Amino acid sequence: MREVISIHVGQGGIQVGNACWELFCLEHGIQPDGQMPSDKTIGGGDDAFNTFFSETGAGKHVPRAVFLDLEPTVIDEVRTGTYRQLFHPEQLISGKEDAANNFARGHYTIGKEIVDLCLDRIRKLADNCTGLQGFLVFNSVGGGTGSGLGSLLLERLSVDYGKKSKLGFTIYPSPQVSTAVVEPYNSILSTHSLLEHTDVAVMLDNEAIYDICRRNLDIERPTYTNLNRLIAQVISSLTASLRFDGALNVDITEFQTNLVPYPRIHFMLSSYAPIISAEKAYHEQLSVAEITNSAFEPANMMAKCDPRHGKYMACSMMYRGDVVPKDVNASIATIKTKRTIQFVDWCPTGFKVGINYQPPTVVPGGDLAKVMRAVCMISNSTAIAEVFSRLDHKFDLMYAKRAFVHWYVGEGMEEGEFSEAREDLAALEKDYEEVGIET
Amino acid sequence: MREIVHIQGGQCGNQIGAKFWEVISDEHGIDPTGTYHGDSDLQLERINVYYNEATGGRYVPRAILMDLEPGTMDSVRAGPFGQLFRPDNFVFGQTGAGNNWAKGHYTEGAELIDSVLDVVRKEAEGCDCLQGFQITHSLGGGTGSGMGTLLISKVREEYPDRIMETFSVVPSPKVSDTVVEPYNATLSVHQLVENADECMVIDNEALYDICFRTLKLTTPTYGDLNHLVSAAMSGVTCCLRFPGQLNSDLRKLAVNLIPFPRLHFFMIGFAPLTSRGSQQYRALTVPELTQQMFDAKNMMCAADPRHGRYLTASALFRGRMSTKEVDEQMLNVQNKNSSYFVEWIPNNIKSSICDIPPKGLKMAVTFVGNSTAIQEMFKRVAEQFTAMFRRKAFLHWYTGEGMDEMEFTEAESNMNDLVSEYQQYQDATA
Amino acid sequence: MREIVHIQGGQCGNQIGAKFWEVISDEHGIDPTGTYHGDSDLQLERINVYYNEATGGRYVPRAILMDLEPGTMDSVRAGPFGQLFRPDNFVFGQTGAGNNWAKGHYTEGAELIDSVLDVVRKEAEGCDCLQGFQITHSLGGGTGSGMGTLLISKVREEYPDRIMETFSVVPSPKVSDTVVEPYNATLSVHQLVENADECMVIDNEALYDICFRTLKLTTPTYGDLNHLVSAAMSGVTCCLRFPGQLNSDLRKLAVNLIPFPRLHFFMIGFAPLTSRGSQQYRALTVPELTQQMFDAKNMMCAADPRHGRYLTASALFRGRMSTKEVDEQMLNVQNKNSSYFVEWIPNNIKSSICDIPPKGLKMAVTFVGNSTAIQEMFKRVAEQFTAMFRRKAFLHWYTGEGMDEMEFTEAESNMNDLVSEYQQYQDATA
Amino acid sequence: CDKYTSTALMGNWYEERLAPNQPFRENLQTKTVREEEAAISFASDLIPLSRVNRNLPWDTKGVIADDGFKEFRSVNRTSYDPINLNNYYNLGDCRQLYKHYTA
Amino acid sequence: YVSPERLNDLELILYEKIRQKTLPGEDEGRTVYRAFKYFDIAEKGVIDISQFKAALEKFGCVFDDKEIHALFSKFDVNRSGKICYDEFCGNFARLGS
Ligand SMILES: Nc1nc2c(ncn2[C@@H]2O[C@H](COP(=O)(O)OP(=O)(O)OP(=O)(O)O)[C@@H](O)[C@H]2O)c(=O)[nH]1
Ligand SMILES: Nc1nc2c(ncn2[C@@H]2O[C@H](COP(=O)(O)OP(=O)(O)O)[C@@H](O)[C@H]2O)c(=O)[nH]1
Ligand SMILES: Nc1nc2c(ncn2[C@@H]2O[C@H](COP(=O)(O)OP(=O)(O)O)[C@@H](O)[C@H]2O)c(=O)[nH]1
Ligand SMILES: [Mg+2]
Repeated sequence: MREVISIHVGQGGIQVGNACWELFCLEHGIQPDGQMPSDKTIGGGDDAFNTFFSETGAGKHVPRAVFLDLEPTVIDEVRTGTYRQLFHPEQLISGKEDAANNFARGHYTIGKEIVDLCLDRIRKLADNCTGLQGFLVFNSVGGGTGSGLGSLLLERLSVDYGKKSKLGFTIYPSPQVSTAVVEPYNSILSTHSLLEHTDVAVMLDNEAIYDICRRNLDIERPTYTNLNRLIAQVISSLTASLRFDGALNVDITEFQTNLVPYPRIHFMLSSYAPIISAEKAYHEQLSVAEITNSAFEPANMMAKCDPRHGKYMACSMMYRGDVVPKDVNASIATIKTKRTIQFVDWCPTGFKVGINYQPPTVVPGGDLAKVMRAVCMISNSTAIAEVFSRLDHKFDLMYAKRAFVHWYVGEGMEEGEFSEAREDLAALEKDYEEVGIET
Repeated sequence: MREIVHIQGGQCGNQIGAKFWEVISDEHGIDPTGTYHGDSDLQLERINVYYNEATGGRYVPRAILMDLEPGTMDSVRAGPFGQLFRPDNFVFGQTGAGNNWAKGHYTEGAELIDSVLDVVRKEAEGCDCLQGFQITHSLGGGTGSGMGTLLISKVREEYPDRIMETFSVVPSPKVSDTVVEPYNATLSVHQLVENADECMVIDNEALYDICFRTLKLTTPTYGDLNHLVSAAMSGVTCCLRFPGQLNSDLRKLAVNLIPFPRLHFFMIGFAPLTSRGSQQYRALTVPELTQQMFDAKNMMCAADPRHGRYLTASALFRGRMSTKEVDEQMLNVQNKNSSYFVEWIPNNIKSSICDIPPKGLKMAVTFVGNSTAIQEMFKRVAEQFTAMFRRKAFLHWYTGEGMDEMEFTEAESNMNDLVSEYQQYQDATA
Repeated sequence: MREIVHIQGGQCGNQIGAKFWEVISDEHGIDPTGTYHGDSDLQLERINVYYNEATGGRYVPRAILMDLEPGTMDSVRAGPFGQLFRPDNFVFGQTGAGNNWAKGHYTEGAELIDSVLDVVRKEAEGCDCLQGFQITHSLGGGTGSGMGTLLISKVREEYPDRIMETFSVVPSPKVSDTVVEPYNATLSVHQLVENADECMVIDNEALYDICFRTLKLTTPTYGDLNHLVSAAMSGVTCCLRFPGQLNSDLRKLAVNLIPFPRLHFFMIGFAPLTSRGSQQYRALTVPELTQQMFDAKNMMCAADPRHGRYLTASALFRGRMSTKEVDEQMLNVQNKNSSYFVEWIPNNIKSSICDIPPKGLKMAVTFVGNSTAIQEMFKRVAEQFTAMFRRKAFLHWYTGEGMDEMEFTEAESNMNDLVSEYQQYQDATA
Repeated sequence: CDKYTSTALMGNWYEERLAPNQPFRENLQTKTVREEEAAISFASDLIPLSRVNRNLPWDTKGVIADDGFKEFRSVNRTSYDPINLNNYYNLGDCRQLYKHYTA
Repeated sequence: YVSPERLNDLELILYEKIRQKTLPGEDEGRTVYRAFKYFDIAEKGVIDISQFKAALEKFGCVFDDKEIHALFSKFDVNRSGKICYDEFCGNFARLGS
């Protein structure tokens, strides 16, 4: 009766989901066929799959998912792939022509012919659901289709449903490594729409993920699927507290009312750990003390922005496993004293605690091993202004002489919208500077 | 879905197309008889891209074979895989070209173009949805440049929203092939810019240079030269026929490779290409393989790239490669050679991945680059035209079939404009 | 059950019927001796439409073959399928027509039309309920024009409640085969219009045009021309003989194709058609069938259907096909080309379906349409007729049988108005 | 093949000893390659295009020769490899307390 | 047990529908040949009776297990208990030309 609905748009979101939903299946024990393995279930989890699944009437199960992509290349592979029977056959909207990294293309001419189907599918999925708690949106902004569809879809969703909360796991361009050179334009355009419709967002830049992969798992040549696996783990840890018993539950509604000082500043950067393989762990640490220290380490952060360059506002840490309560207070007290990580003046108490019982679960044949507990942390610190500073510098240099402007201008997006986007982005950077001024 | 039509023109083109269909037939596994003998399941999911379907289970390339002399078309039919082409897809005249522009674009070509124009439209509407255009022709030749370009303008007229590409063997003065080459070349480049979106030149001079230096076969012949260029376009459309991590259609290159509406000249290259005697000795790693791609002599165009600075680059890695190696290698190449890339555009190396590599290799890279070094190519062609034009030589044929020097004057104007404008950015600073 | 008798006279008339019986027999699978060796039961259910019942289980086709010169009949029975026609039916004279209209309608025929009307009456009375008549004759031909035209005049006056068809071949301007064609041709239209409810012109040029262009036969003979028209006749009477989704008898086609009492001239076209060397390079799909249908060249009439606006159209598909496909395509073509369809009567094309395709193929289309473009055929024929008359050339032949100039002068007038009326209903809007 | 007939250590001799065959270069006279016939189609100008004697195709294999690598598998499929998952199913607890075969 | 002149009748209805699902410009062998390679995983050319139940279950035909065994066995000439897709699809193209 407390359920959620997932929104995935774009190839990046599709690939991340391909691992997120497989892990979701593995932890609750649901085969790809849609049939539960029995094995004397006798309702072992009983009322357990409501949070992410709904009854099919007799036997099988249908995940609450919606898939969107204008390019059928990945949609077909998912359809005929390892989970052929899982998703609703008609719930996978299939595109006809690729967006080809054109934000204007993805927002004003081709996008208008699929948002109707997206709204219809979302309406059908939600209405049957009883207690829709919010939205979970995965999208990519380093290209056309991702933003061009996601921003407009969220815009329509807000006017369709209103005050209902929403969370978004976007993927901004990395400081050094990226694919396209038109990525800055798409990021600048997408931030304009996303800064006033989404409440809680998380940056998951690829560069930090690669760094973390090199250091811990000792896999020098990581892959895209391996990168997606960690994001899937982060999502699972974030949403675990909503569907399992615990000593203190933190519902999805208790993030914005806990981790956003003002309506405008609503971007957070998070991390996950520990990250230890099945080879070099069992002879190791992971007493509860060291996990908390590893959480605040700068190099381990999931975004290429040093938290050491700014203060802190509020971070919510959710433990999963068998962590005894008092260990949490001990870890918090130890972390507070150290001078390396300091807080802003205006928030004396800025830690949220949540304890759940289910240990994190692992997928077969992965790089992750099984340990007895782990901690996932979400952080919003003034350092995050650096990433928006860097994305700022790139745009100005190549807009000085309207580089690649025509592909956007001739597609319908008025030339004046770039002015608005730049003005608003400049406004945002000013915003973060003042909050840190000491009292 | 998103199938692409293929257009052929001129003798130079006719040799490209026939061999081009050589490589695709095997990979899809369609034999000389048109029957299927594939091995992998993933080989049919997108067979419709280049091949239609017909009764009896046989497949035919959706091609257009077109030239003004019967002898040229005779060879393709009688040669290998000459049985894959529908007879209705052939159009030919009876008079020949004789290396005269006017005979190709105003008088002789016009009377027969209507027949050629009608054919394309019927095939174009048959497919579910057009995705683009590819034209195989030549500029230094007789029939192609004149009668081929006209079909470029005509096709672009009715279909303003479809993007297109072009393959052309621009001539090199060293290995001369015709005295009248400067005319039919500069005259051709004039009209190509205004309508042709994507054009990637291929220089025959590099073919010998690439063949003897790296291939180093005893006596390379026209069979092999056309073959290496064949793979170039085989992998250009890689994302469309196979799944992959980051699919990239033709237009993605268009958005990411043409900073301005007119500056649409690309130089391509292929790798790896190793001799018959060094086949088994080189390691197969992104590091070693990527070194060849940006090498000065691996480029497929006579223009030396190190003489100028690049603007944008996109290379489509084919086969199972660890992306991180692709990403990391990109950073290193962009840092140790900063002086050869324009500063004002940051993060100017594109990347792409695919699942299925060409048969017989686990790595394969098709490098498409937009470098300022192409100006010397036009400069070399342009300078000869001004010298020889002043004397009015070879001018009585052209003026006698509907060509007026008042037109020729404009042509040189356009060539210089591109030559002058192109080099503004090379010295431009932020 | 609505059995239809077939009547054809004239030397040219005999040849077409000589084959039209050839193919139709094959469809029902009756052997030259006439004994049944068919395959399925559907081929025998409605056999009463053409063949009657006689001794031995064989059938005698209901054909009344007529001519004025013995040359035709001695060869009609000399070829394959020369044993089906009954000995008594044939009626022929020992004089000859000599390509003169007069001797074929007033002097000789007057003493020989009694016998022909005798047999024609006997056959009709035999039918349970006569559904109509079908007539094939050549207007430019001598005996056919006179003896054939008179038969329609008399037959109408006895059985006004039955529908009449007319397959006519009117000589064209380009392919000339008779010097006295204008005179006898003109008298044909005048006498033909006032009696024949329906007519389908078939110009010889198209038959030659179809063969030299589409089928690509090096040296077509008159045999080929007969088959193409013969097959078309098979299409019109299609549903009346086999089950189907939507029945369509002869009257229904008239109801949907004769907007007014006078405009009763049609133009037919047959598809598909591809060369033996192109049969295996094509796809048999409903979309492909429809395209060739409305293309100008496919039709067997000299008039260009792109110079006017259609008033009504009809479609008769063959074989098993999806109903929705028939509807969707039919709506599409009429929409994309509004300029070529008049604006005062929507839903301007009729459709039908049958479940027995012709032998040798899987899908085919038969078209029977009425277009204002037909005005070209009479305008060109009339233009030449006026030239001859003003010089009173070759007139002495016609005056030798009692005919005066009054019938000639009127003929021009009525042929004038029929030219006018097509003009009026074409260039008029709401 | 430097102004010689191979088999002699002339300049650049290591390669030419490994040529596949190139049947065209050693049989210039047999010609043949007459398989077009008077098809009467492709095409009619009605006269079919004159058919000319075409010579040998000249071999090929310019692209790197097959390295015994068929490949032809999709990246995604092996990523999840549903074979991996089931092994974490209906199996395990295997230490061979006694002897027993199995699939 | 039942195998009267009713099993072949299903073949027509089974065939009649096949052309219904067939994409334009395709042969029933093409549509079916894909089906037997979609559900299956062995790839040696065989599946169980249930898998063949899944294959025809997609087509929409509603039959009992008794009739299902009829066609498989009728399509299982050797009695080996397995079905080969090559012969199955090719034979259908024969009837539906
Ligand atoms: N780590 C990771 N990054 C991805 C993945 N897919 C896409 N990306 C990121 O996305 C950027 C390019 O945009 P894409 O996400 O591929 O696609 P898009 O922005 O939605 O636009 P399209 O190309 O039309 O799909 C790349 O630079 C990647 O950083 C993925 O599966 N894993
Ligand atoms: N590299 C290369 N160049 C070719 C080939 N075939 C033709 N060419 C070039 O094409 C030019 C001749 O063009 P041509 O066919 O006569 O033009 P056309 O008369 O309009 O058909 C020559 O200068 C050649 O350099 C080939 O197979 N390889
Ligand atoms: N298309 C076609 N036309 C024919 C054939 N045989 C005769 N004709 C035409 O018939 C005309 C001669 O007509 P004619 O014999 O005088 O007609 P008749 O007086 O009724 O016997 C010629 O001009 C031909 O055009 C044939 O086999 N095919
Ligand atoms: Mg994409």
